[PDB]
Amino acid sequence: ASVHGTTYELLRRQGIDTVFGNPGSNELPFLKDFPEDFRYILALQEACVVGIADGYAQASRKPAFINLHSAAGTGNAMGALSNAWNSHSPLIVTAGQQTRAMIGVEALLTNVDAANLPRPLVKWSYEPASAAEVPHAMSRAIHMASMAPQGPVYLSVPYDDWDKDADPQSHHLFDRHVSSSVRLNDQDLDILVKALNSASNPAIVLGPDVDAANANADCVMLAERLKAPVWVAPSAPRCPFPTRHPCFRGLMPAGIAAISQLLEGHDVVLVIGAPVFRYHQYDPGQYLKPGTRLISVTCDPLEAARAPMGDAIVADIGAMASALANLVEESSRQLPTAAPEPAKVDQDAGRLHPETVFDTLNDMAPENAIYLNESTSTTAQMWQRLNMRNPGSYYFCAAGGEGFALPAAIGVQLAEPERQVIAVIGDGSANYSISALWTAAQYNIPTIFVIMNNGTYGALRWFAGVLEAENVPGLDVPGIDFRALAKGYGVQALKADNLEQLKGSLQEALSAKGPVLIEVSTVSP
Amino acid sequence: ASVHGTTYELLRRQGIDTVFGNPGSNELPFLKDFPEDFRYILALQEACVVGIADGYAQASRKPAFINLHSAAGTGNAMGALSNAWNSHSPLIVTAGQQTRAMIGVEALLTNVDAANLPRPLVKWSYEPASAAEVPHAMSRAIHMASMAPQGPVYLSVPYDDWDKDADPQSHHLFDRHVSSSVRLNDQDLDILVKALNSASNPAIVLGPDVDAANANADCVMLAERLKAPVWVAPSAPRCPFPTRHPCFRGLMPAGIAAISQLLEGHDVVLVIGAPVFRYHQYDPGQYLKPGTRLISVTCDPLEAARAPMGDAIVADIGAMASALANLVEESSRQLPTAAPEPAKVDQDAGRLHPETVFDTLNDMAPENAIYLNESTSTTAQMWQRLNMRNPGSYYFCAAGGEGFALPAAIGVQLAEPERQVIAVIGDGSANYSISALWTAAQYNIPTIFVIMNNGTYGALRWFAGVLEAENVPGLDVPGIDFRALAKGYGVQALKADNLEQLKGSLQEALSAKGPVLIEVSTVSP
Amino acid sequence: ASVHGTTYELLRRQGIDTVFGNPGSNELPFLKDFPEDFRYILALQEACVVGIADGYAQASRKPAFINLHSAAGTGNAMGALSNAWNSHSPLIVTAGQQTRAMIGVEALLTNVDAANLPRPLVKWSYEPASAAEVPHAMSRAIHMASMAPQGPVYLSVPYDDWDKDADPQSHHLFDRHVSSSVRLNDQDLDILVKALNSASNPAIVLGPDVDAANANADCVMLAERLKAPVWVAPSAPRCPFPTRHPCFRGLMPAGIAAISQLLEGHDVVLVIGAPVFRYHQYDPGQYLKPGTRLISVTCDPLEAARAPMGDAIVADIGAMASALANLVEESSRQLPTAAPEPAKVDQDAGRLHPETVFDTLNDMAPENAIYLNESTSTTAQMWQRLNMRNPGSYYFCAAGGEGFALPAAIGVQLAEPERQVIAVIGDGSANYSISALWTAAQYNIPTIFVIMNNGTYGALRWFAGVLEAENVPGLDVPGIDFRALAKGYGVQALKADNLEQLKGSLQEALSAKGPVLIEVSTVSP
Ligand SMILES: Cc1ncc(Cn2c(C)c(CCOP(=O)(O)OP(=O)(O)O)sc2=O)c(N)n1
Ligand SMILES: Cc1ncc(Cn2c(C)c(CCOP(=O)(O)OP(=O)(O)O)sc2=O)c(N)n1
Ligand SMILES: Cc1ncc(Cn2c(C)c(CCOP(=O)(O)OP(=O)(O)O)sc2=O)c(N)n1
Ligand SMILES: [Ca+2]
Ligand SMILES: [Ca+2]
Ligand SMILES: [Ca+2]
Ligand SMILES: [Ca+2]
Ligand SMILES: [Ca+2]
Ligand SMILES: [Ca+2]
Ligand code: NA
Ligand code: NA
Repeated sequence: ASVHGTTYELLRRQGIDTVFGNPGSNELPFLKDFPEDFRYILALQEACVVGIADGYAQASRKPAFINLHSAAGTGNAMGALSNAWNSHSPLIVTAGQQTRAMIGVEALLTNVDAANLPRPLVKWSYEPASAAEVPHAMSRAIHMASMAPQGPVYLSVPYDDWDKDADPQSHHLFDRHVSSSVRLNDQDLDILVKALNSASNPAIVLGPDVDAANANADCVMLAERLKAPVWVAPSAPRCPFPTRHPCFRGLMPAGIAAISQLLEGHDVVLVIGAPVFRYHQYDPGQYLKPGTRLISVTCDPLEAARAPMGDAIVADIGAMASALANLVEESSRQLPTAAPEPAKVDQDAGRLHPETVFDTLNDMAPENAIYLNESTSTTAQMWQRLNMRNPGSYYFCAAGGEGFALPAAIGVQLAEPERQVIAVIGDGSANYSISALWTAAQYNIPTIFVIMNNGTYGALRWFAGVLEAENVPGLDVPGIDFRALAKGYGVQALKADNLEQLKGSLQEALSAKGPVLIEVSTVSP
Repeated sequence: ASVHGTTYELLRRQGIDTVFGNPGSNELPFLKDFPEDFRYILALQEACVVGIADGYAQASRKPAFINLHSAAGTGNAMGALSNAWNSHSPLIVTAGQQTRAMIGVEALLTNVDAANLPRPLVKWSYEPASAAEVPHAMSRAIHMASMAPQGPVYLSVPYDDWDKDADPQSHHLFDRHVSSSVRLNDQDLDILVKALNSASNPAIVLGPDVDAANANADCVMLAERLKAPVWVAPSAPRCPFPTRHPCFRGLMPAGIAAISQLLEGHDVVLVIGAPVFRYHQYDPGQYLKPGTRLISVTCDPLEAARAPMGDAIVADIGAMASALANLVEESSRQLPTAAPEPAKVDQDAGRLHPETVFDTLNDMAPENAIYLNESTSTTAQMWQRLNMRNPGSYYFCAAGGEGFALPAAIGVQLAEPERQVIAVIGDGSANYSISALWTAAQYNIPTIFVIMNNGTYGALRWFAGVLEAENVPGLDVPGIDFRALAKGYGVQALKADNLEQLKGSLQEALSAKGPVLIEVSTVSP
Repeated sequence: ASVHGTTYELLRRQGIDTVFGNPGSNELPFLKDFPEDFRYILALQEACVVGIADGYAQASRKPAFINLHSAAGTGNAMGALSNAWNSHSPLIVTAGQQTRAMIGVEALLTNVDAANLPRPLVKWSYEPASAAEVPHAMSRAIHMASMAPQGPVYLSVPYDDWDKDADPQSHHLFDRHVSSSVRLNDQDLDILVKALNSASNPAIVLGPDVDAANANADCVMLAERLKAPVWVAPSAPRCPFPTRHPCFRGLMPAGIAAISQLLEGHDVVLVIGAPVFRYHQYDPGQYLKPGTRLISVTCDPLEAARAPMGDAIVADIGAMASALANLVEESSRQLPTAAPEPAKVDQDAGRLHPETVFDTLNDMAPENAIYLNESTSTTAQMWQRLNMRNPGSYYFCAAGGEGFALPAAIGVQLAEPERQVIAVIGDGSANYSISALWTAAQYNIPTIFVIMNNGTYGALRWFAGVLEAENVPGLDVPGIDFRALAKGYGVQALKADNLEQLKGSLQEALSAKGPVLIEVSTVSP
């Protein structure tokens, strides 16, 4: 068998059937004779390729396979890799290298010192020492991406390797099963459960690895048994809990002092599937107030090591959430009372307040919609106003890197063809990965893109306020016609300058058979 | 003085007055109180920021200063850095980091292991150990980018550093002058000159560092004195010689055997300012034929080390070209005869042959036009058909990385306001950095963008032919309306479906007062 | 509190009370005011410092703390770090850096790009961005070294940081408990147990992480219940099983074909706590024969990923071994029969055969002796001839790096003051870390060093035979007087030129109150 045949067999035997790519000449010997059971999803720029693959992997809860061109293609994707690293996204990033005979002379398209290029944003990065090693290196890449804590990995392959003979012993790779589905030993798990059972006023904080593990329902059972309020850890990349469940208390503020004040009076705080904590603004004070102790369950040793307070347990989130939910006692405390609905903000017949947009989306969207957020100044209102009952209903760029939501929304929609995806993206953020729209048009992936157009980088005006920073250039982005950009890439486009038009546009978009972009005129901050 | 005040003083004293950027919150404390003598050039995505800065630096022949946001912003720019590394572009890339007090907890927007992120595509990469060190680190960055061999450098700065007190000894940084303008010692230079004077049939090969050094005129004098044919080294990022001078012989084929056959019968081949050689296709054979010896002058030790043949001298290209041109004897051989004009290809009243496009551009463009090429399947025809008399008249992505020409053409036009810039870009390549168009509209930078629309990744069809690779996915890019994309970003747009319309569109574009995009319907390969 | 006071408090609260070091000026501000409850163990060269700390950590089963001088001190230790990486040794390596104010100018003793220096041989490598971050960075280092898979970590600290004020919130670091004591979820553990219970002819292979976890007794119970033969995985750094238990089958040959032939006919092979596999010689063939399937339990994702065959489970070895031993059925198969004793090799009254040395050590040493091996050509005979009943009885350089056993034997003896340590070291290997002898003399650590003196690098003669490599320089090491070297460093020394003298020397050494070196004249290969 050839290295080409052996590698595609390994991929299919490991459950991979889709290649997200932007091709180049170092990759043509891999992509030739493309197998009939695989599909190739083309995107026009590599940040878009990786963003699409990332949304697909996060929604599918399985690894996604990417093929990029050498150093330039890899490099164009590295902002997308920064988000994937923070979201623990299982991405297998492959890039083609020059033929082995010209690597030394650094022919055009040689990826020099290739394995160092995507570091430090990958769990594993490698170029094989021979063609016959390629399938074994691909096997390492698959398992490295997929083991807890999941994350992106990188493999560089010289183009001449594909046609070489494979090692006949490579067949032992095909059906390897690797598990990291582990939980704390019985004795120490019993100690933890007793501490939870004994707590007088517990609180629960959930992060994105809960939603990645589909541990959401087990966390609902846990919160109901402990009769405990539940918050989502700050800077949330996913939604790990039903947002109208009576225990839900919302998104935590991303500040040290704000979090310790919120948790004051809670004697035990159990954090599951989150870093402790992804603070953002610098809000110095106590990490925890006297009387509060913290216990973190994380799938990532790096998170356990860097927490500034608390105990930690490094284990699989799915296995731990299931075990805790089934072992804790039902507390005799009263179940927390649901938060009140948000107030309606006053809205005239002009430009839309973001609150009006989210209320209207909540009114009109299906109950199993999936939302993506890259509307950076409106995140708090979004979390208050969208009822997200189901797992996999929310994505936000995990490293704060713009250019995620537009392509990721296409990958999520590909992963979840029966759930309507609605990406809410600011006019600034929309530009970073604008060409991803073409992939939605070409493959008819029916994502709805809602562009919140207020003419400015609004969140940067906010942070400038926090810092008291004046005379800052580069904050305004006037003069972008998003309906023309959508037309440019073949996507149907609508404009909403007021509430009547927003409702009409959403009705049309929800009825459409393909992707739709709605440009919404929102109020300037 | 503050670190902020001291750093801007260092920048202005070192000749820097422009910041190319896309802002974020870690950068607001740097950008606040922006000095009135500086300008800020915003672009909407970081590949575009860096591409604009790169064209500006290459055309200006001086360092350009960039400010990006943390890891995601840096990462979005790394494909652009791969081109800048190959073109020896003096780019000072700065990125904002989290405040020092939250780096350890890895708050959102922390750039983890920052200096490793852009490696291996930078000459120097650093994060200072204290705020007071920031001006000295910026001084290192400026000089590292600017010394031969020039190249990109990276500096990560925690946002809290800017408001701290500077070291009063930082003033010694302001006026430092660092020179690498060096040439081979007299005795060995005399040996070289004698070898050139004695050669019976010399040839000259020039690369991009000739144009970077503005050594073009000295190379013309050298070729005239030696009565030697002149070729441009393969995969050329710049044009180092007048293309209708009688000695000019064109762009070398990027293959080992093709180059040794071309040079057969030349006893001494002098390569100046090029890697030896930037081959592309694998065309195995002799590096040089018997009877040919090679001497390379390069500004880059890495190039001298990796050449597979020949002697090398590591020195400044400007200083060496001037010394050789002034020291060699005038040979009594006859001056080479100019190459014949290219033939006119048959053109009907339908879609345009690329040859027709280049002939028409050559007919209509000013004699001091500047061209950029990202029309990958038409490069040979472009080099045959455009008369480029002057230095700084041609740019092509030095690492082969798509997404360079569109933004770089805006930076070149900013650097050269009195020379009309004409970027010739394929329909595939146009998407990688499409949002750069907005910067041309906003700042009214009057670049002309000629989109060669043939619906496919044509060069990848070509390389597939070379490899004999069939059943390759992802090679077609139908369904892009470039006039709508231009409208989206505020740029006037024209379409040319035939020759009459191409001439009319070019006449309108050349008369316009702002940037213009022309979508040209070209023949499918 | 100062950073100095806070850091020592963190160390003592995390169970660290010993610093293994070789001092320098960047470290004096850390070592000053050394706390009265800590001890400092000086060694004269850094390979020795790290080797001593490594033996101490491996025998104690807890992290060891090291302090080295800048880049040169770190660099002198990097061969020792290569062994520590392979043995999963929990080592916290700290190195002093220049004061922050002169790092930029690269004053003498600046460790440039410090975190990159020990890569790729560390799990985590870091230099803090401010003095107040130092305790939190030390906390990260402690937990990173200690979490599964354990391994070395590196922290570089500018010398001026120690006297700065600590963050008052650093107290939350002191009592953090971090656990990785996890095992496979119940459902999948039940599937594994059923596969073991159903196997017709199981085999067990154990590696060093069994001994690190003190899982040895649980593995004995497991082997007795399954009535299965037990081998030690190749290139063994530790002994995970009693070597005269009836199930024991010895050290596996370090070859692909040799291992698959050994395992032929075993239907399920369970590997616990080993890479699959640490082959050495290239012995190509089948990874496993038809009819054999493999299941690996490893604490290290990198091991699970790179195995060329089998299923894998990534979990704590102690937790998994205990669970399996307690859950499997008692098989009705007959218990394996013990291997026969080794034969006595013919020995005349001259130089000693290594077999005679090991037989005599086995006869005379206490039953709870601990052996270290760096006698590279005699490893197979050592494993056949020493009855090692107890855990923690054997250490061998895990990366094959010479210079481990001599210093590690001193650290093991410090960790286990009531178990006599006997290091068996070749005359070649003894030189790499010879100065470690001084630490044994100074602190009166009563290790016995047995130098096998045959005048040559015997194993390299063996491998030369395998390769059929002739005319190789540098294989002989004549002219070393090991009694004089021992005298040089203050250690009592004896010579044994024949068996009578070997017995007399061992009797004297075993009766001594301090360290003793015995130079044994062994037969030339
Ligand atoms: C790759 C990249 N570049 C720049 C930024 C900085 N950035 C930027 C540019 C923001 C403004 C986004 O504007 P928007 O129009 O999408 O939304 P708002 O107006 O609601 O802020 S928020 C933010 O952190 C970033 N996070 N990522
Ligand atoms: C960042 C990046 N991604 C992908 C490629 C691969 N690539 C691609 C995608 C080419 C096709 C360009 O198509 P075009 O329309 O711009 O021009 P032609 O039709 O004349 O080839 S040529 C080439 O090397 C690349 N060089 N750089
Ligand atoms: C740091 C280092 N350098 C060199 C070697 C190579 N090496 C060497 C030099 C060996 C010979 C050891 O000789 P010895 O006297 O200790 O024992 P034998 O005579 O029994 O081989 S075995 C081996 O792998 C090594 N493993 N580690
Ligand atoms: Ca099919
Ligand atoms: Ca906005
Ligand atoms: Ca001004
Ligand atoms: Ca094209
Ligand atoms: Ca004491
Ligand atoms: Ca020896
Ligand atoms: Na990198
Ligand atoms: Na290193």
